[PDB]
Amino acid sequence: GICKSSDCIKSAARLIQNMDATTEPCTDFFKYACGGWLKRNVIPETSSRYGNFDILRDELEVVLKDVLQEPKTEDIVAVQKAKALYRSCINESAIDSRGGEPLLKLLPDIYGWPVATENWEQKYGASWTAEKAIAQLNSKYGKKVLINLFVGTDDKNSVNHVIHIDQPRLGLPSRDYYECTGIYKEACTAYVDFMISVARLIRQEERLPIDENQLALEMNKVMELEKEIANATAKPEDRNDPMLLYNKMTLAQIQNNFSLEINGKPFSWLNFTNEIMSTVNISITNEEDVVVYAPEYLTKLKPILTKYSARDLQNLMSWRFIMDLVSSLSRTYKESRNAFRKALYGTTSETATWRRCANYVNGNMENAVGRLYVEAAFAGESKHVVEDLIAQIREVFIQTLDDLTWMDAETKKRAEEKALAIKERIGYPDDIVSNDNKLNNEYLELNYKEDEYFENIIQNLKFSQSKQLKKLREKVDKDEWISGAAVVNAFYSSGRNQIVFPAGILQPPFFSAQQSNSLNYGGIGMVIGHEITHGFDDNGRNFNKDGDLVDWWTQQSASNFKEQSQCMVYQYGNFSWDLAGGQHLNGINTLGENIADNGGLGQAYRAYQNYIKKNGEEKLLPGLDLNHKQLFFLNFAQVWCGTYRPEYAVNSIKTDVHSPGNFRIIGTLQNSAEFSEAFHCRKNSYMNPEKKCRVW
Ligand SMILES: *[C@@H]1O[C@H](CO)[C@@H](O)[C@H](O)[C@H]1NC(C)=O
Ligand SMILES: *[C@@H]1O[C@H](CO)[C@@H](O)[C@H](O)[C@H]1NC(C)=O
Ligand SMILES: *[C@@H]1O[C@H](CO)[C@@H](O)[C@H](O)[C@H]1NC(C)=O
Ligand SMILES: *[C@@H]1O[C@H](CO)[C@@H](O)[C@H](O)[C@H]1NC(C)=O
Ligand SMILES: [Zn+2]
Repeated sequence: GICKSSDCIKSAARLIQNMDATTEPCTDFFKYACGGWLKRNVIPETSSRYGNFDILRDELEVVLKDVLQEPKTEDIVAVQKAKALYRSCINESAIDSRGGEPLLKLLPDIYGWPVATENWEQKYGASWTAEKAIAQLNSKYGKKVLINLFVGTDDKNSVNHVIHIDQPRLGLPSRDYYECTGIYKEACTAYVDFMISVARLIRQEERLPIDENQLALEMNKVMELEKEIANATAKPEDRNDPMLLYNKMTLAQIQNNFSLEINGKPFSWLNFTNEIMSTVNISITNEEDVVVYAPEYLTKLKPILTKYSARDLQNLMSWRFIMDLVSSLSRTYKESRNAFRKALYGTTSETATWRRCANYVNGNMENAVGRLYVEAAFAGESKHVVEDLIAQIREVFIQTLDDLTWMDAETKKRAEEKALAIKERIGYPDDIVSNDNKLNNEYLELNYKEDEYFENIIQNLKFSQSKQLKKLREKVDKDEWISGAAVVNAFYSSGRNQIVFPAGILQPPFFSAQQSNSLNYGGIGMVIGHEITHGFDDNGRNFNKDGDLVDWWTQQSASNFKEQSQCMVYQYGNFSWDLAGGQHLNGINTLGENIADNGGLGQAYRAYQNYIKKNGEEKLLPGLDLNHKQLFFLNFAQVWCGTYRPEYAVNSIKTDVHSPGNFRIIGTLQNSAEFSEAFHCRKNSYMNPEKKCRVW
């Protein structure tokens, strides 16, 4: 009575190899499920993290290399362009012989980099305004510094686009780094050293004299300014309520409420916005509505920006852009970035050039690369099997509403309405394979030169930003996918109320049409429930069935949501991570993902029990003394096997909205009675605490 198929054999071998059966599952299910994987594996020198997800992504890059590196006679133009882009990227000889010349050509167009410019004040500081300098980086290169203005979806009218104003992203991974002490000290040192090294290279290439003390002076003031910006930004915990974050006002009101004096000139918000929007021939008057996400930031900015000159600001502004471009330059320039990445992420080697290039082409031509990927690597008939599993789990979500005791009836009815409305996107959009005209037209305005990698990447920057700006007066395309197909991930879009399962994640261990259903439900089923539950977490619950930010909760039910989810805030905030030197997880910043994990696993498990009821027990797996309820949880845990470099562990505690895999495993299983039943865990053993958190 044992499954002896090839697909059961490959699954069982993977399960056996990764687990450590000498650990008791009720004491540490992470080491039980992953201890064998941890023993066999070391983090690659090129990675700051390693594990199941990272391995599948590495294996996906291999497929990408295979399809991009050989031209074929039948290739449509969209495909010719992806392969040409790839070839331009991996030609290090062409890149190396240009040195930094492609950046030197570019710098005048952004008002220069003062530290690497002689007589900057005379050349650029003469006509320099904050309106023009910020807008130029924004509109031409998509780089948003000091004031982050972007065109996006209106949270309260999800079919329209609207201009937003927000705080900018920083050079270091989070605002916490700018304390620059203890665990952040080496990163801060490496960051300013990075600045200095790139300034030195540019000056050396321009044949300017190198004054090390003056380099240190100017770049430490860049850091001093950015420390102020960082401290003025709101924390993630003060941005996690989308009802509070949304503030719509007119441009007239913005001028009245957020005045700025920069380089001694009164900042004209209308002139700044028009410097950007004129790029795509759109005129803006002072009655324009604008969603301001960071009003407090703009307020604290006022005393900051009176203290700095045009030259101080431009040294930061140009550096933030140059930082993003160094990896498209010669090996000498990359060597300065390699040094900063080591200090920051703990890697000791740069990622293989072909891998970086494959990922770059994938990120910029997601539909063309997706077509090549699915034709080489994706079954196709599995699209329908996954369809049916989503059907089952969505229904499990709706049925569970009845049993929840902390919602009232009106709110349950609105929750059911939203769940029924979720659109699902599985695998890939069929027309990337069958509609050559549409695919070619997506890249029609791009033309790549095979010896001009830098020119090619600048073209992608311009083309993407101009396309985004042009959406201001257009409706949202409901047919658009929020991810390419060649992606090992899954997503939920609150604005579109849509779950997406790219083909890259529809493979073992998550899913195979020939592996045991216990594994599929513990793998892709739990992921399906995770993404559905995102529509109902501390962010998604605020958006209705059409993706509009509208309150559909009664006061009591909303209050009870907060009560139930507070349990998980304490639970995960109490986890100490050794890899991060004992620092605690942020239970607030990871709450949404933790809610999705705990809700998703329960929905998947109940769907699997339904499956057993309607179909009977599955054949056991050879070589494993586990029943299928145990295998369900074993496979769920093995999805998250992995480990982290110390440097990246402290990074991810501040920047990752997810818990680390090993606490996703321990936390959710601690909260699951069904897990402790499956493994006969004694009361109050580590994996089975008496107090258990439950939202969905
Ligand atoms: C790389 O570019 C150089 C300069 O154009 C060219 O001579 C060489 O053939 C290219 N190499 C490949 C493999 O295309
Ligand atoms: C950050 O700014 C706040 C007010 O915005 C101020 O109270 C605090 O001292 C600043 N922090 C540092 C490190 O300067
Ligand atoms: C913005 O103001 C500058 C003066 O600093 C002016 O030269 C420019 O034409 C204005 N641009 C727009 C789009 O209003
Ligand atoms: C740990 O849990 C206790 C009680 O459950 C809670 O009061 C405390 O705030 C938690 N600690 C953190 C850092 O979340
Ligand atoms: Zn998630």
